[PDB]
Amino acid sequence: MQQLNPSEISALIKQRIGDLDTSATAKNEGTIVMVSDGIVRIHGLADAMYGEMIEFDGGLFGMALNLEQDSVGAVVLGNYLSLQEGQKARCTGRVLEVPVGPELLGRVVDALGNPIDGKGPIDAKLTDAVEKVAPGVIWRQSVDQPVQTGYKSVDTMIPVGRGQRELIIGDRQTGKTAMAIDAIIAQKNSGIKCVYVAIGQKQSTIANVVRKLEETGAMAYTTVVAAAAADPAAMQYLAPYSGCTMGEYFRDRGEDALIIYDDLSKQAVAYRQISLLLRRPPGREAYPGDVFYLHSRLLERASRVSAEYVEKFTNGAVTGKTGSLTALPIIETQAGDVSAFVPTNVISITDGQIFLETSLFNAGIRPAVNAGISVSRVGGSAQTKIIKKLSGGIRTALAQYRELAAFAQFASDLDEATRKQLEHGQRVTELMKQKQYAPYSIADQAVSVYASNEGYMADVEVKKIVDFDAALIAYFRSEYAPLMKQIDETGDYNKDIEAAIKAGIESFKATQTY
Amino acid sequence: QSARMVAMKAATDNAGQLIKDLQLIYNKLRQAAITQEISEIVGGAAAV
Amino acid sequence: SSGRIIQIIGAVIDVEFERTSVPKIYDALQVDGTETTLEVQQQLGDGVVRTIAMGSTEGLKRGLTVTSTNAPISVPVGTATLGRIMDVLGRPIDEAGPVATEERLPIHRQAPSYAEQAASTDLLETGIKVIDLLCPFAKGGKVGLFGGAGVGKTVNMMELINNIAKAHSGLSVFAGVGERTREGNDFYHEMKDSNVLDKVAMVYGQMNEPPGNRLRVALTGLTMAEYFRDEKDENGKGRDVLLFVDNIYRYTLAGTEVSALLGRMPSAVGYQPTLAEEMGVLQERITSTKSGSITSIQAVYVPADDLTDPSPATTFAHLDATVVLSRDIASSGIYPAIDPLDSTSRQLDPLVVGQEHYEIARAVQNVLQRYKELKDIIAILGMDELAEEDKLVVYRARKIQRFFSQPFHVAEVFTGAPGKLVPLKETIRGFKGLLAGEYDHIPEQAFYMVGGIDEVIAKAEKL
Amino acid sequence: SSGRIIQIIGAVIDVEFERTSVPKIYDALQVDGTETTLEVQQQLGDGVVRTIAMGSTEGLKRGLTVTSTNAPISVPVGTATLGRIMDVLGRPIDEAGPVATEERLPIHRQAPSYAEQAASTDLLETGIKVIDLLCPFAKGGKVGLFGGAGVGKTVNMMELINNIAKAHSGLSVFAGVGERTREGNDFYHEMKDSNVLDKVAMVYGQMNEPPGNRLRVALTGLTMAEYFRDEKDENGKGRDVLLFVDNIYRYTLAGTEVSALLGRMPSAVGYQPTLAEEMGVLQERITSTKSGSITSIQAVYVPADDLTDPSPATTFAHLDATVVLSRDIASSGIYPAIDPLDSTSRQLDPLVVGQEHYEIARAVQNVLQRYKELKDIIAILGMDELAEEDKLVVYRARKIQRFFSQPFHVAEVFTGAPGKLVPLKETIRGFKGLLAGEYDHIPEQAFYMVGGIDEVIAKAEKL
Ligand SMILES: Nc1ncnc2c1ncn2[C@@H]1O[C@H](COP(=O)(O)OP(=O)(O)OP(=O)(O)O)[C@@H](O)[C@H]1O
Ligand SMILES: Nc1ncnc2c1ncn2[C@@H]1O[C@H](COP(=O)(O)OP(=O)(O)O)[C@@H](O)[C@H]1O
Ligand SMILES: [Mg+2]
Ligand SMILES: [Mg+2]
Repeated sequence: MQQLNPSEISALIKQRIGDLDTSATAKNEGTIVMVSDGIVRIHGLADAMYGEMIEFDGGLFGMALNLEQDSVGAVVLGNYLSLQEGQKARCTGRVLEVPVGPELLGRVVDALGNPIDGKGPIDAKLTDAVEKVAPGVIWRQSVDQPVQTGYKSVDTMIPVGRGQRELIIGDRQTGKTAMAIDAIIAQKNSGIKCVYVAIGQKQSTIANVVRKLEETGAMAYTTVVAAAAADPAAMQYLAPYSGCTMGEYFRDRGEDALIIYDDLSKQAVAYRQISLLLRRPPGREAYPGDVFYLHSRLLERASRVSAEYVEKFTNGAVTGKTGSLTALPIIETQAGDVSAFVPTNVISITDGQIFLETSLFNAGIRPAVNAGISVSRVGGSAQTKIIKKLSGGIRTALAQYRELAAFAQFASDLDEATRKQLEHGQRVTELMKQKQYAPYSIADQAVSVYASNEGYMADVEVKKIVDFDAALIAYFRSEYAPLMKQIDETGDYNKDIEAAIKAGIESFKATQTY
Repeated sequence: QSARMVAMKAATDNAGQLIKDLQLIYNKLRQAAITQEISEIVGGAAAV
Repeated sequence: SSGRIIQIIGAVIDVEFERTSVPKIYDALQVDGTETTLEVQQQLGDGVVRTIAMGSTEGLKRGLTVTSTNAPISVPVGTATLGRIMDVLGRPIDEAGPVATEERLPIHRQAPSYAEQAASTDLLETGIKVIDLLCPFAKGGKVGLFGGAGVGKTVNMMELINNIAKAHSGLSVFAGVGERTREGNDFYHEMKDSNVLDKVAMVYGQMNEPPGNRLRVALTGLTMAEYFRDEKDENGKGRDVLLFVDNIYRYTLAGTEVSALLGRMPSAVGYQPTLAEEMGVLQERITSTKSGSITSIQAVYVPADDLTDPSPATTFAHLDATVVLSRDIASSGIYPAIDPLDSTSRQLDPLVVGQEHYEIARAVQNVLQRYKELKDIIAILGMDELAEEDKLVVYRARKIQRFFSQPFHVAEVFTGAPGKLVPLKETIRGFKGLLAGEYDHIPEQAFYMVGGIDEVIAKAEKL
Repeated sequence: SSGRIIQIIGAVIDVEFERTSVPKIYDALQVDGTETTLEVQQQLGDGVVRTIAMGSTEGLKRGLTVTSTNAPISVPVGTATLGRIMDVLGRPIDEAGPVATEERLPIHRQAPSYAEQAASTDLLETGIKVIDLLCPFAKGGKVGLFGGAGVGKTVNMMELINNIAKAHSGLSVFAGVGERTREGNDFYHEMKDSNVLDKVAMVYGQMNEPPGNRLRVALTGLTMAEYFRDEKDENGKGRDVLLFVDNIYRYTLAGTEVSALLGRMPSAVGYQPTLAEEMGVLQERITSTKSGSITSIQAVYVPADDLTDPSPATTFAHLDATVVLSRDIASSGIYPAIDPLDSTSRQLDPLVVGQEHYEIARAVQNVLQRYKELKDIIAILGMDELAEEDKLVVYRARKIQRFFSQPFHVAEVFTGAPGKLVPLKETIRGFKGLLAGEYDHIPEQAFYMVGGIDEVIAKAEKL
């Protein structure tokens, strides 16, 4: 038997008894029916769109997503606590448009672009609808333009380039935000754009992050949106799309940009809660199955595109450049159970992933990337010639180390080539740690790993090899500053390069005797 | 020879006690999982 | 205007209202027969809405009349609430007369703005080796005791209150949430033995209370503290605020209790879907701002002793100071039983903690990590069939564990041994000396249930 | 006549109609306002029908006019399709201008009858030593390409299509089934470099199109290939056409998502309850007949690396061969990265491949598993204390693993990118000679990055 509808109020019934005309004033405005938990049911306004913005008698705004036979379910955007039934609402004939433009470098605002810094109203001249489709494959370009993270393994074992898709996943307090902002640190000289999305956290976290950015001065080319935990799940559900819109603004101007997320998992949980309130069918883990589609359709916005699309967007105003934009989603592990539904879905999407291990960070490693499993399907095609060349030796060294590690519990029974592999691999395991807020130049890790391949670490105690490296760096800084200038300038590799490097390596040993 | 036999006997004992541990673990984990999908099913059927 | 009862299920009520008069979502609704009161939660519409009751659900029939106050739950506030014992309604239970002040404040409020947070950068020495070593504190931070049922969540709090209370001077508040009455009364009398009894205020919402009462219990005390922080001293600001949470898990549990009756759906386990947002709302009104400093301690019961439960997981996203207990450590008889590893602190900064502190701590955790790893093989194989350095590290770590074992000033109740307060300097020097191996010739018993390193020397030479 | 929107829920569309005339399932439904289109799912009585939208949801209000077609979707097929990339609607999306032919056919059709099936089984081969040795196929087969985490499988499929194109006009088309875009873009680029478009057409499921679109691109390509093979040319003869799927698992997941919103309970595990029916419909629609051969390759990624969920089992219920890879062996400087121990072909029989080929494969696998069982003693004791017994086996296994190297004609460029495709006769002769130990006196590097025994011997003369 059918049950009650959210349309059976005797007021409405008596109205129908009176008349059967004047349909909701031609559906120009509805009337409040059911109110609970930021979700409101309304009678009328059948003209409105799914995804059409709605005004309210409280002068507020909201988004209905359910067009029933006779009722409509809507969500609040701000605080719904000031509402009561009997009120009305109107369709705006529009969908969310958020201000767009490079007027926010060093500016943080709300999910609706509202000044939270308290530094006056944000100047704005351009807005874009938050929901946008991804461009056409006809408009893409192969990705080979490098990206730097300043990390030993990462910038070597996991190539990152402009426009890719890469996940970092781990448990709490592992360096999730440490790496992301570190990349933001890494852009200080790269001279590109980057934006951060807050996702359902405590404001204090945001404030500290911002303060560290200003300490670095990184919040001078930077914009961040805030979605605190106490915020309505609507904003906490929408904001990332707004951030992607921000980035696409610049990508459509053909500049390099980055967007960074903070555990879209929280966002997914919020969305599941919301969609549940829609009385929509709950699937596995109560999520509606569409969640994969919802995420994916958001994530594919990132890409590197053809210059053709660039000029067609500019109407041919600019053509010498090509649009690209990269991103890093973030997912938390639950006891590292990779088989978990949501992250599993995520993996099916990205160009690669990065794993961290707690038993590494507690071991003093930060970040303690699990190199055993983390990969970059893109490959070194976006890595410089020199680093890509040096990569393979380290790659196979670590491969050997992890391979023979099964019997590493006792090095007393093996042959001696095994001991040599053991020592070399453990030394390569060394030189991998890295302090936070330290933007390692490509020259830095390059010479470090080269000396590693040259046995120049195979002759010094592993306990001190960190100091070895730091010295090596500073030594070179004093002497070979033009050399590293050239190194971080070019990214290529030559033989005079190697000779001077090796000569420089000899000099440090001769000059200082590590 | 004697001490090797003793040590290997001890290894056997350790393996046996762990074996008991693993049967109990498997039983509880299987129960919990089964109950879990049952919960999912009963939640789903309530929809339509 | 007034309403009438139309259905009764469990502890949730629904009422009919005149089309003219539909009270806002949060209002007090007086039972026109009894003292029982109601809060609105859902606008069920068509002149009918849903509510819960505070107090007994009995003596209640359908059609009975209820008024509205046209005012949400706004409770008495001010220093005239100190040294008193209130209900969930903020009304005296100590029978020390009605409260004096007339100021009221609604229990509900939005969170403070981003432009108002504060940099809690003030440390604290407590006297417990594991805590002051591993978890440096920020005066104004959130301190949660992750622990199971019977791990010592209450004890760890009582001793801290002792130490914290005696080391502090100023405001403080306590709010019993869904706990054993006996322990609460005992604490009250103990406080009465002290004199900051005056300095503090009591309110108990206990497990016996109906879940409707059990839900909006924290709101009272948290609002109290928020006021007192915003209550500025003349020619000054608010004072240092001592806050103490007692199993917010109870509040979560009540939210679970009510959700199904609320017409709500069942989370992935059965919780209310809204649990995350309500927890965040709760937490966000808890912060030291530009105005005043608020120091909060959280009792964190852990259901079935599981971390992967949704609620603890969400909880970590809220706690700068994380302290976790274990059952196996208590199974070893070590009191306290805090795990070194997972309990962490964002105050653990070399630019903050001092270099030696940082590095000593890191080395300690490293040693423990290897020991835990090798536990498997040493269970399988003979301890003797191992590398000598391995065995050395094993003994080192075991003596470390023992050196953590400390008597507490209130713990002598179940033991008799006098509790200790160990200055951090002694801790650091002793742990460094152990890590130096200055004591590898020393029996491990010499470190059990002790305080400082000199106590270890005395015990060993005694032994 | 025409219908009007009555309910919109996510991807679920509901439209009223006159009971005099109601469109039947799978027929096309033209939105009268936009070019978005719909198909029929469930006839809900009284002119009511539940439907799904082929294109974006935006722009659609209830009571909006929509026209019917009284016919399913007929998309164009023919020689004009080559080098054309078009939507699921068969409309050019590659900016290659309008299509040329009008030969369009309804997507949905029946299952092939038992009698009309091809009654034999002819060997399908690649020319690649590792594959044909370990996973030979039958003309009309279906092979799963598992995982992919060390190098691009796309390189391998491009190698295969090189084999096919340089081999015959037996056509072949890949369909983007949940493809991440960069694959398709770059792929296309090397395709037009090879200029193979004159043998392929293209469609993308882009994870962004409505789930129905990404669900029915499979049927789209299926029908296209069905005709093209069944298009008998100049001989009353059809070609041998191969199709490629980005991931059937994407199709499965899409259907799983869509099933629930139809008011249908999910599978026991939560998948679509109708996975088997539609899946097998696809499979039997993938079959060689007396009119040419239908074969397909399907790049499958096992979810969570568990083979116990229904989807991989269903694949096995159709997987003619299973090809798995390893990142480690790819890192071993090995082009194929093929699992020689856990990748199998059902057609691996001393009859279908001949007894000698079968037994040579047996011998190779025995040498390899003997080596792996040796690895423990190799690591523990070393290489010396083990006598020369099985040491020749170790040499054979290593030189076989290196012998596995085929320089790919597209291989990331290390050996000039040549196509080896050495005849199986030479391959088996060389492999059996190696198993015998004839060249057990020749370093494994002689077998590395080389094909035939001529290549191995010339390399040995070089090194
Ligand atoms: N390279 C590093 N060296 C030392 N400490 C580091 C390094 N990288 C990150 N950290 C520390 O890790 C600590 C915790 O990680 P962080 O707060 O930066 O982000 P997270 O991994 O997302 O964890 P959460 O948000 O749950 O607190 C930080 O206080 C930071 O100082
Ligand atoms: N500091 C301590 N040292 C040793 N034993 C203790 C200590 N504290 C408590 N115990 C014992 O452990 C029991 C549990 O302590 P309690 O804090 O009350 O647990 P719960 O988390 O359930 O509230 C106490 O009743 C006491 O008997
Ligand atoms: Mg973080
Ligand atoms: Mg307790």
